[PDB]
Amino acid sequence: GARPCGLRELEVRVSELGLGYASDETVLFRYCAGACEAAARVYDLGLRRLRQRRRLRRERVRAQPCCRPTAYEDEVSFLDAHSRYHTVHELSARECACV
Amino acid sequence: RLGARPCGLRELEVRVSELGLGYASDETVLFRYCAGACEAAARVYDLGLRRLRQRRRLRRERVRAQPCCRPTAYEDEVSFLDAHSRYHTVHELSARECACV
Repeated sequence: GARPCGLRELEVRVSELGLGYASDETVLFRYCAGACEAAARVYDLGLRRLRQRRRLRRERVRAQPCCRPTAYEDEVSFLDAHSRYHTVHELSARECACV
Repeated sequence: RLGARPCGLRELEVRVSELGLGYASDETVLFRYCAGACEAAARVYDLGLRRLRQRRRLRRERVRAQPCCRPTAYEDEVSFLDAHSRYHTVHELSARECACV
């Protein structure tokens, strides 16, 4: 799809996140997804024109914006299968942008 | 040198015509851009996104589950004179700072 880059939310079992934890506890996971065509820049035009002509000393360059978090949630706490209290830092996104 | 350079600011002298902005100009600018490698597994958020995707929970949306080497700031303006002696000011043409986002 091509909905614009933004914050999305999904209710997930923490065992689905693959953190190494067995947990059937549900957490609200927030993430960044979507299209960045409206976010086109003159920088990206020039960079694409230079990569094509082999002017960038064979380095990997990103000439298109990426939809990514600009900020993260500080803490997500949950209990595991042994009822042990756990905290995870910067699990969910708090804000998104086409970078 | 042999090996992938880490994400950072790079500079290159270019004629404005080379940038393909729509105007021919032989004026040389120092173009600055972001290039290089980012460690793909530096984030618990990216690990979560990766596992959700492999288990087919995020279908149909464009999702970036690794950091991108991109500008975090741009140089304000770049001005130049074209072949018709017409003045142009281009905003945010060159990067000022880079990061793995």
